[PDB]
Amino acid sequence: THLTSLDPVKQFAAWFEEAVQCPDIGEANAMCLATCTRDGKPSARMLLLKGFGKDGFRFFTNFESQKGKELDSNPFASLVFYWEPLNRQVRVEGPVKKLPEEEAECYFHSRPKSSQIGAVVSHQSSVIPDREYLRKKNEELEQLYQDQEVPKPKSWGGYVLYPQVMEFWQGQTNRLHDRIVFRRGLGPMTHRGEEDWLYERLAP
Amino acid sequence: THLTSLDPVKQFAAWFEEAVQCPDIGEANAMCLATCTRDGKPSARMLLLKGFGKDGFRFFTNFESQKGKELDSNPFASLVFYWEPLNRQVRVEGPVKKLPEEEAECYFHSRPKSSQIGAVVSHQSSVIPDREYLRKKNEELEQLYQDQEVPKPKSWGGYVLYPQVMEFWQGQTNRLHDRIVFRRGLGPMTHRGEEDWLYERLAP
Ligand SMILES: Cc1cc2nc3c(=O)[nH]c(=O)nc-3n(C[C@H](O)[C@H](O)[C@H](O)COP(=O)(O)O)c2cc1C
Ligand SMILES: Cc1cc2nc3c(=O)[nH]c(=O)nc-3n(C[C@H](O)[C@H](O)[C@H](O)COP(=O)(O)O)c2cc1C
Repeated sequence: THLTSLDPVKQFAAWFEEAVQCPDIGEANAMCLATCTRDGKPSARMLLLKGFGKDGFRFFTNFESQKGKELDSNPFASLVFYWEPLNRQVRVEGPVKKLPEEEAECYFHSRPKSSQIGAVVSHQSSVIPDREYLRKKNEELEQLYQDQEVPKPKSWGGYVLYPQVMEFWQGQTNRLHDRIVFRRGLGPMTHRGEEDWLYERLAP
Repeated sequence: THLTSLDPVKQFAAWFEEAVQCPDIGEANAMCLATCTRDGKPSARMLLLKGFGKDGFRFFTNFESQKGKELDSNPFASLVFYWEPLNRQVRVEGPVKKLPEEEAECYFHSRPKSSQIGAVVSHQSSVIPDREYLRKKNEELEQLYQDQEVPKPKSWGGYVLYPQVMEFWQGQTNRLHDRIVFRRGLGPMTHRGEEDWLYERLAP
């Protein structure tokens, strides 16, 4: 194996720490979120991990965006972390729950005022006429919210992905990449991890 | 807009060139491929772009892997290119066609012998007992194929994604990210690109 922990959330923590300390990785928490329609049309985009633990992986967005519409209709997702300078990939699959509105509100107000105003101004993924449109509306909302709290948009909040599958991939120069996959659940190549996790090695 | 071309495949080419010339990007052709089951369970993983043009985006894999099973069942995919040092993202969505077997064979034999043997040895995403298993089988196949052509596995080949949607995202320090989305297909904020493409600007 060559693992730090047989709890894959703690293995993730170990790798995440190493990615944060790597000077050649800009945002260690950048990840690709894949969603799809119930009818099976996939979509995917980058966003930032904003909290993780036993309960899973947290991220925030406008619920009226493509990703929010798909998660609300079809609450299953996949994440990919790719840390090229360390030749490492982490894949996560699992169901998603929307975060309580109180938790989203508290998180929203912990962010810089410019980010809060950014969320108000931008109906994420709606059509706009040009660049200047955005700059102008942002400055008008800056005026509106001088010395005042910015309210969280009704359409803004978070989700938590509860992991059911987690794969750790370490690339190798000889092409025989190390892949260790954890799944929640015995064959001779299948092994018991912590809690209800099982793990096995996969061919690259 | 701030674009090089209103054909989004040529816009992609322009950005791809800039990513290749960036010394802080290791593999400019690394991309995240999102697929899903017909029933709407998404999955996603990194792989390499291996050709692109008017017909679309080409990639190669074992058809018996998760991605191959999903594409064969449900031939729709999404790609994400993320070039952190340039603060750029490209998203592509479209249908997939499997490449002709003759084209796959010719491509397979153009690769280094070690890569060809790697494809034979590794039933991608099947379970294996340990690291040494892989090293040993690789060396045995090296013996078998000394001074001899390696046959392409029946289960190995490629796919081409024909783009229907392409988004170009340029991150900005002020958070008002530039997003220009091209779709194949008139509102006042929707514009004609080349061929059957339309484009518009989206809120970040
Ligand atoms: C590094 C990076 C991080 C991002 N983080 C987020 C985020 O944390 N939340 C978010 O809503 N969008 C984020 N985006 C923007 C998304 O790529 C996307 O433009 C947006 O969320 C709309 O996606 P959708 O239309 O597919 O739902 C990020 C983009 C980049 C490049
Ligand atoms: C940078 C990078 C490039 C990769 N390129 C490929 C590839 O080109 N073809 C491929 O089959 N797997 C590639 N992989 C491995 C995939 O991440 C994955 O392990 C494998 O294809 C099996 O995926 P699946 O089980 O989801 O189908 C790559 C991994 C990394 C980190």
